[PDB]
Amino acid sequence: RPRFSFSIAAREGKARTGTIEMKRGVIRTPAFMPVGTAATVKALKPETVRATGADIILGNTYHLMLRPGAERIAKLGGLHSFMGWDRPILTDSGGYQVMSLSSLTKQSEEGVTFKSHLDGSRHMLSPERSIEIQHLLGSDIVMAFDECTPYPATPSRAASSMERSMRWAKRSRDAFDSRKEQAENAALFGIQQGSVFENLRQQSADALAEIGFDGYAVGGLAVGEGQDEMFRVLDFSVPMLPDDKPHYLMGCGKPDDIVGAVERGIDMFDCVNGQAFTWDGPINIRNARFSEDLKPLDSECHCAVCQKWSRAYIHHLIRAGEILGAMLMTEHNIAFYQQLMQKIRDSISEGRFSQFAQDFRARYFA
Amino acid sequence: RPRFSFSIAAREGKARTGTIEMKRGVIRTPAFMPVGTAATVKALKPETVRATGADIILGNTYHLMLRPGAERIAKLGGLHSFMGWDRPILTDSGGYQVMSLSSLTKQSEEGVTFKSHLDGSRHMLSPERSIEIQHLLGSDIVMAFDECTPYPATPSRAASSMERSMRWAKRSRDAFDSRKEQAENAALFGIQQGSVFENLRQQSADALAEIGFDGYAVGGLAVGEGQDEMFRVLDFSVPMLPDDKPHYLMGCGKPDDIVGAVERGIDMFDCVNGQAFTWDGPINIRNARFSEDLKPLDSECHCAVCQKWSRAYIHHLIRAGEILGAMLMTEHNIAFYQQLMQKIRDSISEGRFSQFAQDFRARYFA
Ligand SMILES: [Zn+2]
Ligand SMILES: [Zn+2]
Repeated sequence: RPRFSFSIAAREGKARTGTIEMKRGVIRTPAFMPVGTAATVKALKPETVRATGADIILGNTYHLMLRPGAERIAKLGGLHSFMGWDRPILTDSGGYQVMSLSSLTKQSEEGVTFKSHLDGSRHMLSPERSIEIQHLLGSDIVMAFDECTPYPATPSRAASSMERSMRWAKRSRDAFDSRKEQAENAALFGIQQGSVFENLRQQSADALAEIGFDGYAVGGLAVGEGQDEMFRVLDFSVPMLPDDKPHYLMGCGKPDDIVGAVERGIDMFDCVNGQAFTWDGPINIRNARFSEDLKPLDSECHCAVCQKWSRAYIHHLIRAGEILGAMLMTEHNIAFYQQLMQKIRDSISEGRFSQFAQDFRARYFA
Repeated sequence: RPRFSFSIAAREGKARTGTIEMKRGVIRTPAFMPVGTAATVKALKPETVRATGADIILGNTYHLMLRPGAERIAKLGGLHSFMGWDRPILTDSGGYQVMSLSSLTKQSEEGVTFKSHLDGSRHMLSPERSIEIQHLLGSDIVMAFDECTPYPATPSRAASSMERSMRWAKRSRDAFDSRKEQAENAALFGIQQGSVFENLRQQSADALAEIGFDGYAVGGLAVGEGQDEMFRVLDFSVPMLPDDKPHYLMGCGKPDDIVGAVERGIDMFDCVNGQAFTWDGPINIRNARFSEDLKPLDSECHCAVCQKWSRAYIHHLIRAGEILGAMLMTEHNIAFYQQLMQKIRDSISEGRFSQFAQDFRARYFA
């Protein structure tokens, strides 16, 4: 396999389906990436993550650099070996979690210094150091380091952070390229910023395309703006990105967010305890109504959890705070997301995705 | 298969190896039973419990009667169906945990009333109600309901509790026998009491043998007396029990407790977070010395955890409080216990168990 090859096999409207080929495996798109925080997808062995249908997982750099440490992971053979996942891993830059989880943060044009939320130890991230950490982890898809824009943001502040992010995108590009082993074996994605402002989104897309990346993320969304606004911004933002590269929407999308985002040209998603997804909408398994319900979590789901255990049992486990409850809920939910992606891929391939989206929504929100 | 058939295939000294055949499966002896508390063996799917080599698990009645409730479990099809374990289950009587976990406990000749430690709700257990609850769960091996003797106990109080326990053993026997479905499909074990006193142990063994049970537990040990005293009591107590029925030592035994107990004629064991068992003794995986240790938990262990992950990774997970850490530690530890039992069974079958016990101890305590 090549370092990186994105191929589009079929299209419907703005939606696309295809594959990303990388050295460690093929990723089917549109893709959902389960999130591994501190070198683990919560409550699941990697084999179970794979069994749900995942082709790639996300690793959170911020958590990894704190524990067990990036240099330590490299000494131990890299993240894949450490956690036992041998397929592609996309690593985030660490920037967002520094902003949201760390303390005593000090921002500058060079980067950010901060104190750990775990031990109060002092740490640093810059475009160069973020790219280096992602190299030390052995990441397959590296994210450029940027400066996030809070929602809501004034036009001036959104412009300032977008402009800094684009300067940092060039620094990320250059750091990645100067490291031969990384440049030859991994891919680098840039992140579009600009808040909800069309002109800033356009400037950001232009800057990123001029630098050139293997893929393009839409950053700065899923941060409190709501689905209507997110969809409105995606409507104008995604067409600004190069068509022939993957488009990655960063941040937890509910099933309905994913469907609408695919309708708007997004190819990749991520999303990190009593809520269970079903085709008739989410249920909270803690609800007393499930205490004697012998049906599986979802009536159609092909996951191992739905083949073997009842709502009543999972209700009991979750109410009791049992570890197996978290294990079963997480496996089902990730499996549900993967089945959603498969239905999306198949419907685009068959030119009936618009109908699928309508049918999905009618039932999910009935 | 029969309701119950214990066959002894080989012997060495007081040690025995053989099988218990029951309707739901064959149990190889000496046997280790992983413990399921509130209808789950902590952090493990039943398939994983089976994969470690377990033939039978223990279910804790006290926890089950509180949550989700015995009648509820029966309505839902029984414990096996509820939790997804289709092989034999031995249920305890609930008595010990009432004494150790419940509040506002009131004891009498009829039984015990108590308040839940979870919700403060009022509950009752008697020989009759305990046997009924075990029936509602669908238990394969039912334990007689007894009155535990604290350690240390005066000769008078040990005698009183032993005598009451024997009266309750007869009541348990009669309750079990009067329920046709239970009598025909399950087995009933009696529990020897008498604290550390040889004469009381003898009276208890005689009373139990006169009533007649399918198996005999040594109760009242592993409660603070220490291994030397436990072994001393087993030395005289086990020979008092009928030779041709299984002998069950109740309560957590470390690997060395199990080896010594088998040397003294015990056939069955149970035992319910950073401690990992190895053939060179236990290690605490939290210790900083393991942070960069790429070796598996144990160098010989054939478990899936030791095939796939390092001490360094498990150290990280446990220090981070990650659920996967508990999952991996528990699978390895139960698998270690099962490998211990297999080595015990094979060595008795080959007439080299005494040598095995010596070799095991020399290395485990080196
Ligand atoms: Zn499912
Ligand atoms: Zn192991």
